Amino acid sequence: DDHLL
Amino acid sequence: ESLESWLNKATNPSNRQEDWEYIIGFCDQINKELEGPQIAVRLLAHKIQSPQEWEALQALTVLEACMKNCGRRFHNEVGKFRFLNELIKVVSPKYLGDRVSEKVKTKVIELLYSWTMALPEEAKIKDAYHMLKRQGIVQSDPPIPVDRTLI
Repeated sequence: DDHLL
Repeated sequence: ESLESWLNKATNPSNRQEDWEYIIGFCDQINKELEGPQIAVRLLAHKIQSPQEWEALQALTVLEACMKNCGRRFHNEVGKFRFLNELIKVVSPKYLGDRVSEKVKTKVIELLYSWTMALPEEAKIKDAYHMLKRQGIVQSDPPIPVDRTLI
C-alpha cells in the first residue's frame, strides 16, 4: 500500500 | 459469470433502474473468488469515476452492498489508500472534483463518513475522511440515513 494523496 | 460481467450489468448506464439482481450477484461472486475483494475494488473505483453519472451512481450503490455482503475480507481492501485515493479524486476539486456531480460527491462523502463510524478499525478510512475536512472538501459531518447496524 502507498500513502494518502 | 465473471466479476466484470456482473458489475457491467449492475452498473450499465442504460439500465432504467437499479437491478438488484446483478448487484447481489456481483457480491456473491466476490465471495467466491479467491481474489474477489482485490479485483472488485479496482473495478468499482473505475466505474465510480465514470463521466456517466448513472454509471457511477449505480457503482456506488454496488459498493454499498459489498460493504454489507462481503465481510471483513472486502473491508480490508476498501480500507487502503490504494482504493481510498480513488474516492478522494472523485470529490477533490484538485482532481476530478470540479467535474463530478453533487449527487456522486455527496454519496461518496456519506459513505466515507459512514465507514469511519462502522469500521473504527480501519484507521486509513478515518485519515482519508479527516483530510477531506482539513482541506475544506467537507464543511461538516453530513446527515446520513438511519442504519442501526453502524454500531
